[PDB]
Amino acid sequence: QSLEPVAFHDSDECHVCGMIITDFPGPKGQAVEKRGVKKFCSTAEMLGWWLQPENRLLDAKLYVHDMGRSVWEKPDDGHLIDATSAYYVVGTSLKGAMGASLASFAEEQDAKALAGMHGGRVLRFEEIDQALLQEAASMQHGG
Amino acid sequence: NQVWNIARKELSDGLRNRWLLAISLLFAVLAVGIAWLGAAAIPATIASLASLATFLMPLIALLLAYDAIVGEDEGGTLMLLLTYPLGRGQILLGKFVGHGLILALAVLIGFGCAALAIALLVEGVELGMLFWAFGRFMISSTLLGWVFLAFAYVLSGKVNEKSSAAGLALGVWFLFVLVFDLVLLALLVLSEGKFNPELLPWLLLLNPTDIYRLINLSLPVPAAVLWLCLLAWIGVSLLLAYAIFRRR
Amino acid sequence: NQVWNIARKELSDGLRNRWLLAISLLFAVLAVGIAWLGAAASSIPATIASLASLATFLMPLIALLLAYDAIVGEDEGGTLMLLLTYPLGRGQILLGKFVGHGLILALAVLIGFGCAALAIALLVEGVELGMLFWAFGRFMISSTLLGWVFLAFAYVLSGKVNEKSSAAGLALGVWFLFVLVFDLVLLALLVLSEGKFNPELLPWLLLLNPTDIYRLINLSGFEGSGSAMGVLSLGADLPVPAAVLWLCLLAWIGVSLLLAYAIFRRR
Amino acid sequence: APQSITTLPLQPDGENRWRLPAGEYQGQFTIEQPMQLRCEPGAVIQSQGQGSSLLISAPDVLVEGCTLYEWGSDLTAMDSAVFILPAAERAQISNNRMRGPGFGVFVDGTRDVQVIGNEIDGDAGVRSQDRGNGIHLFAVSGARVLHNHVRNARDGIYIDTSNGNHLEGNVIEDVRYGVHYMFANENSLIDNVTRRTRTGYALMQSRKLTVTGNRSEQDQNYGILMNYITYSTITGNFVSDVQRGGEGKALFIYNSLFNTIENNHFEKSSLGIHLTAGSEDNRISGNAFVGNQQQVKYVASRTQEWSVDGRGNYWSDYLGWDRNNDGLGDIAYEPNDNVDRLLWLYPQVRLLMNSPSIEVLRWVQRAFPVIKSPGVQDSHPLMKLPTEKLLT
Amino acid sequence: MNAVEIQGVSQRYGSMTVLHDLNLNLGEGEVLGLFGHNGAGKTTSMKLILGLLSPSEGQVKVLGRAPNDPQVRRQLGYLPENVTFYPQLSGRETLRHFARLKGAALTQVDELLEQVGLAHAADRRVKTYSKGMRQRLGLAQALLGEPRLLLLDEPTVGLDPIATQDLYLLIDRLRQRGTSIILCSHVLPGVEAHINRAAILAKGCLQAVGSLSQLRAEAGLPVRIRASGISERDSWLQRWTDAGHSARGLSESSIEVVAVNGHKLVLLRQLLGEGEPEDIEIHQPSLEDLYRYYMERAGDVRAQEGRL
Amino acid sequence: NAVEIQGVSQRYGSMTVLHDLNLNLGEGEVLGLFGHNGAGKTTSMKLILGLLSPSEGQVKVLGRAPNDPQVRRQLGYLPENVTFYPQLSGRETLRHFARLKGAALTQVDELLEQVGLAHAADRRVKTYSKGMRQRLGLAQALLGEPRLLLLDEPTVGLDPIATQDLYLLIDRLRQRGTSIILCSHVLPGVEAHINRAAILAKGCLQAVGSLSQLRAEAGLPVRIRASGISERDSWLQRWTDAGHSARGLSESSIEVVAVNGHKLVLLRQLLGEGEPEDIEIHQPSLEDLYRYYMERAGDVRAQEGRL
Ligand SMILES: [Cu+2]
Ligand SMILES: [Mg+2]
Ligand SMILES: [Zn+2]
Repeated sequence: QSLEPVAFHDSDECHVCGMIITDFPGPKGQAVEKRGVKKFCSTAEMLGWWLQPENRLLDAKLYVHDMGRSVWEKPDDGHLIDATSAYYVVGTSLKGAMGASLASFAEEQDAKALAGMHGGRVLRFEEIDQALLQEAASMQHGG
Repeated sequence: NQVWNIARKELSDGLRNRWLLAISLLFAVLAVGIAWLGAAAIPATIASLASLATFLMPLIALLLAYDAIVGEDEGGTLMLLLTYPLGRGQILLGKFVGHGLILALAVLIGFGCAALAIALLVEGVELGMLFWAFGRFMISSTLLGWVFLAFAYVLSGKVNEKSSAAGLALGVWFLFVLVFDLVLLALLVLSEGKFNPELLPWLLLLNPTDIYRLINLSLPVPAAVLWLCLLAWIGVSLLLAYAIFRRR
Repeated sequence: NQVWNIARKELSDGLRNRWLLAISLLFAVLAVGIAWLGAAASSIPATIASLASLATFLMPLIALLLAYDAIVGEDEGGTLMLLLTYPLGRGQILLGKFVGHGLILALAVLIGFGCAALAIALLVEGVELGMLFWAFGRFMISSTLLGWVFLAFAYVLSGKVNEKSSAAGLALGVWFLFVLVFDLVLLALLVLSEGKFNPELLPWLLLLNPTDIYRLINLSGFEGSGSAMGVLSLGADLPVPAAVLWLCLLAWIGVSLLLAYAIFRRR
Repeated sequence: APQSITTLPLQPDGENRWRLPAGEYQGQFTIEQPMQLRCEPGAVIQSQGQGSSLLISAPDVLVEGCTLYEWGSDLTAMDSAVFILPAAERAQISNNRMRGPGFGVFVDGTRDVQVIGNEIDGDAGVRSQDRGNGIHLFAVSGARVLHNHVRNARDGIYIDTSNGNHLEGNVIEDVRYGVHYMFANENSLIDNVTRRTRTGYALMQSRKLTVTGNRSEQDQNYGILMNYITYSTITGNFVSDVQRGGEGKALFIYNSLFNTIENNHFEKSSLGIHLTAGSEDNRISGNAFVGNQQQVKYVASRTQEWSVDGRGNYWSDYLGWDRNNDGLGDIAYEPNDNVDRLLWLYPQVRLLMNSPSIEVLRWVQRAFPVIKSPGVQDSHPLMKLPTEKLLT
Repeated sequence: MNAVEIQGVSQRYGSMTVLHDLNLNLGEGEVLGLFGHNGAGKTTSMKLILGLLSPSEGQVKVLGRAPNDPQVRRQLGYLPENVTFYPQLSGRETLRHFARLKGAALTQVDELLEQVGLAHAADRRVKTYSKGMRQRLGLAQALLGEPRLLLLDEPTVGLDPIATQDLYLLIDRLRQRGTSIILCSHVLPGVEAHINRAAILAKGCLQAVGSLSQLRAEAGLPVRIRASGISERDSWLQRWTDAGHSARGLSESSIEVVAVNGHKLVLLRQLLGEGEPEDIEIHQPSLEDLYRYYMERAGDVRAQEGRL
Repeated sequence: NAVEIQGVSQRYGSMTVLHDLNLNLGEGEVLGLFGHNGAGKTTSMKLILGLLSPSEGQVKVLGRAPNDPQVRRQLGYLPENVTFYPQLSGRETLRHFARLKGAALTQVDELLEQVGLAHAADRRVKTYSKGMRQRLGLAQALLGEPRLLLLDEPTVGLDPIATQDLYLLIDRLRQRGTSIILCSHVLPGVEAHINRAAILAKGCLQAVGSLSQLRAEAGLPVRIRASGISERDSWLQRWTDAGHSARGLSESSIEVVAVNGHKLVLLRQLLGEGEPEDIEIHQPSLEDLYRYYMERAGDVRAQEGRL
């Protein structure tokens, strides 16, 4: 039953920051656990939750949005790709919800489209680590 | 009934055991010293009392009855007792009644002085919950002790010497208290998808120390099966002890 | 000599004890297991304070398993009254049992810390072999001395009692008091007084426990962290040097063997 | 939508200073001129339930003593009680009573606005998702919001990208969030009191700010939540009895890299402090972790010293001594075992948590330190309470 | 009426038969002595009379019933060898425990503690008892109730030399009441004065059974007929050679005649009818000398001069 | 003179558990020590062995001091009951005692064949019976040619063929010149082998000498037991009226006590009138002599069935 990404409601709080998810732009990750679904206000807050050692061993499927087929201010629930096989861009000037702006894609050329259009670099899911999330958020919401 | 005439012996012989009375005093001291540091420092202290009575009530039961059958065979009175008007069932069942009421008294001095240290050092304990949470505690601590009493009759009937009976009663105490749960913990740490998470609550039913704690923490199973599974550990192991005692 | 002719028995009687060979192989498979975990984490001052804690739990246990029935196990067995009608003294049938049971503890820890050194020199690459031989040479000639203390304790509680079932009760009392009760009464004396009972008498109470003098010898060079010592952390406040800590370990033998001989002389 | 000049204000002084008499009014009102209007205590300016009741577009306006009632509730069109435009610089909103289903004080683009001494009772029936903010601040530089009383709004004092402003002495009761912070670089907040709140202090992505002397009485599931705060200062906060409603954490540090967390008081919660794996190497020294059922949650194997300059924290369950009579303890204090982190890593160990083998494994770590994972210890912990003034 | 009727039993464990064709009949007041050396025939026949074992190829009839009936064991005492009772219990409390099981009255407890001579050592622990003091207690439980059959497996080990004579004096008072008992000793002189018929048996079989007059007459064993007080010292001394004896003709007023015990002792009047016997003394062969013969009668070759 | 106890009055606790015995033992004789209440059976046994200090008197074993190591190589002591060392084997237990007493190692393999234990040698003592441990306990007593054996009940738990062969081995050692002390409690059975008995009771040594001297110092009647008579009660109504105590034993078997002057005139009644099939005439044995000397000093006869 872990194969099904459930849809978002307006009364859906984040798992970490606890605030309302659908009041924000950007892609919104969520994690289906097959014992209870927990959702996240940003993809960088999902990847901050995923890199904790309680959830490395946790058998749970990660689902993010497909920003190659959606408008960035209001992403539809709709197409919701698997987060391990995505192509996140980093370092753009877009204003996400909590962390650094990590626009998730599925086709890697549209990820290369937003990289050259804002000065960012495409990177895979396994290249994401906690040395990069704190580095990218300091360049976005700092100075 | 001669199941009671041989039960009055084991009360009088068990209460003069100097090895038992040292442990039963140490059980009552540590039940006060946990209750003193659980009140000055009630479900939070009944869990630490459950871990205490999982240490010592298997130890009290195996100290009483590791030499129940083979200690009488080495003494020569076992061959004498079979020539009396007595079956082999009435010797075992009469020892189980006699050794059973000893550790049914060792929790009444054990927790009778622990509940006194709770009812007089909390001042507002809401004692209507006390006499039901300790009534469920004293009953479940006797039934835990009656399992290891019936375990001690199994290992007494199998061995032929008193020295190797204590070597197996120490082995039963190591296996059923602190080796079976360490090999439950061991499976989880080595691998995660080798073993089913759901399967593990059911595997606690193969260990009477684990079933003892589950009826002091009130879970896929209900409560009433755990009472009927702790009593099933008495009834199979006593029937196993009677089957071993008929093959000497 | 008669002291060696009766040592050859106890050397050949303790090695047929199956309860010894269980808990002397348990000392070997744990001293490898501690040294393997100390090799995978690198570290060095934690595997010294844990190996010294392993021989605190087991070398009193092997010593008291050997010699709790040394005198009273021969008295109720009948073979002690026969032995005094042989050309011997009471000083030769005690020192001979101490030599005979002492070479077992000298072999039960040469197996244990011998294979623990071979699980370090063949496991962690580039370890200092001069520092390894010195630290495990100090572990070998001080865990025998801890073992020989509790060997001489067991002759005290064998000469005092007159039934072997009561000697095992006292030997369990001596093993619980010196190993993990004296470390806890001294902890509870420091906790409940918050270290303000006596700021100068309390480090001298470590010398009234030979398991704590044993830990103070091996934790001399490798202090390292502070939390690993715990109740041992008063050992910096002891003004005695390292050579006196050897001599207070030897004095725990010689007083508790002369007491063991004076008890046995009026048996 | 009428204006404030369409009422009958009696001038006390002829320097654009007005005084509205006692008596009710109706409808929305708009200030377009710098009028220092005061009010009698019977000035119940009650709108009909639609629109922003008191819109302000002029700079240097001393709104004082008004009593607003029942404005609109369209949060998308920002139906506030006091709307303050970006051109309305240095507005003072002093000592007002408000009751209505939208924003209490919505400001945006303003400078040096002063929101002082107001009592804003938000709602009772809305599900705390459409109640509107108590004191909303949207990118203001210079603000001074002091000693208000916000009750039953949605998320209390929301602040979005506002740089330099003080939040001094205001009482916030029965809300979802106490004080919400979004990207508020170089902020400050002193001596605030938060009661019975689903998160006492939201500190989200705001750097270089000072959180000092605040109190949190009986909040729900999160005492102080800090997400992505850098170069901050958490000095003198009193977080007490965070009950569940999360399991209840007095401080939840999530991805906060550098900040000094000193002299706090985390009292009677289920978790004293939750330190995530991403938030490491920050100065945590001098706090008081008293009465919590579990002091630190740190799921890692990296060592984390919690004592800068040789002074650590006071721990209630610190069973240590002090021989040489200084303030510091003598033995170090590890707040977590190895089996205390197996419970967090694997939740199925909760069935085995009362077993004697677990009680054996707690003793094996104290005897054999090779199996001790490097945790969240502090060398030299404190022996006495350092926050002797915060219990008052 | 016979107490024990072991009627053609054959007790075996596996393919080996440890007791082969035993056929006993104990009377109503006789003292039977089972003696066994090599095989377990002494030990297994103890367990056959009690209800401990079962006849694999025969039947036993203890008191005319099955050996495991509860009416049988209420009138059957049994003292096992080297029994060590419950040491934390007391001396009086052990008999009061044993009197409850056999159904005897509790007024017999204070008599039997006095009847075996344990009144001074009553109300003390069994761990502070000697070896012979525990045998007095172990005898006292066998006399509980009104027993009809006693099975004393080594009854007088560790006892006082007075107390072992009074124990058999208690036995000879019992069989006059009609309680036939069975002794099983390994010290053979000492039990030969109170045994009524011996039951010396080999490894498997039963070698010989009957009274001591029958065993010395059947088993031709030498007798020593030494005699003083001699009439005329010459013609009476030489006349034993042609009779078929080798009489050692001692000079100092004594005559030693060895015989074959078919010309039994005094035969009719002939050794005494001459008129002047004058204080003869008889030294007959013991039970021990008969026991070595029946060991030689079925295997078991004699050892050397001094070996065992 | 092998054992020379002279004037010993051993006291401890000012209780005087042994009092003024002069027990001189010859160099080829076999003594027997029998004690019932008093500890003189146990204490004077210890005084010969040298593990007790004789207060107020001297003990001279073998003409020398009792605690010299030169005389402890010439003693042999079999104790009461000795489960030796349950993990050692048969040979290694006796080789251990061979090294202590200084005996040669050529003796240890020829004593385990002398005593019948070579089939059970090289086997652990926990698999030994009580009879085999008594066999092993003898094997250390004959170790290194002892000049004084000292046995404490050597025949307990031992089968009767090996019981007889032990006294046949004792009768070899008597001829070789080794004095033996047979301290025992199974008195009917040892009287056919000892040379002098020593009945001591309540500390004071009551009587010492051979069996012919003991019967000479105590007027005791001869017992005449006759089996195979015509009727039981036809004779028992006659000897009781003649003043002789006579009980019955079986259907036709009686014993009769004489007065030693009426033995013969009552023996006239047996042969020429109602001829039986057997007659046994018994001397007063060691069991009868023990109850005389005990009753003569301090002890009182019990009742008919009260012990
Ligand atoms: Cu937020
Ligand atoms: Mg200090
Ligand atoms: Zn979120």
